[PDB]
Amino acid sequence: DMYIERAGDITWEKDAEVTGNSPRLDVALDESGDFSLV
Amino acid sequence: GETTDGVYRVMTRRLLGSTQVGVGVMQEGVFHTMWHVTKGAALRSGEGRLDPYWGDVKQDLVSYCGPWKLDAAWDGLSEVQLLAVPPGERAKNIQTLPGIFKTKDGDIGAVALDYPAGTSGSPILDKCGRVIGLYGNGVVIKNGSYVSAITQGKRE
Ligand SMILES: O=C(Nc1ccc2c(c1)CNC2)c1cc(Br)cc2[nH]c(=O)[nH]c12
Repeated sequence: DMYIERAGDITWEKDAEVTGNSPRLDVALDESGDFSLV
Repeated sequence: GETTDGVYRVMTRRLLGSTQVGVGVMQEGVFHTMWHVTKGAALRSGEGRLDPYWGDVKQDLVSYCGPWKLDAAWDGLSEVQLLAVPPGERAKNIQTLPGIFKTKDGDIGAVALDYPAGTSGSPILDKCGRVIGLYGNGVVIKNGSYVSAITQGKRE
């Protein structure tokens, strides 16, 4: 049996750590909800 | 039991110790998570029980106690915040500018942050704090890193 535990509030945080890039990828989605690259 | 709004960890005791299998959002008495986190199984919230109400394997989403309530969309131009809740680690907001998943049926937002699979279901937010989607379903790029889609459901 799976159970849930509170982890916090859902709020926007000013001065948060800004990281990560913005890539444009050609993807395909199959019937099993799985993505792949084209 | 507990139905206060907020982000929650999805745990299991079926393996060794307590293992975090995913994350979800509680909003308007409905728990929202990714399908692959629970497989549609019932969840426990203290003494209470949450039963699945809606789910779809292709969208990779599932709601508990009621229909999907999250309907905010990425505006296609602004930075977002992945509120990551990693296994054994404290919840933390990461600001990023999403990329794009180009598909045969249109484009989807994509956050390029790599976290352990147990972080699946973590909410992605707009400047207003609204949940624009969940993190945890995407693809593995040439580098090895994960790029997840901004997955949003439909509010009836
Ligand atoms: O595997 C992951 N997600 C997932 C799993 C199973 C299924 C789906 C998505 C949709 N169909 C069923 C995953 C999630 C995160 Br967050 C980080 C990852 N790093 C990886 O290498 N894989 C993942």
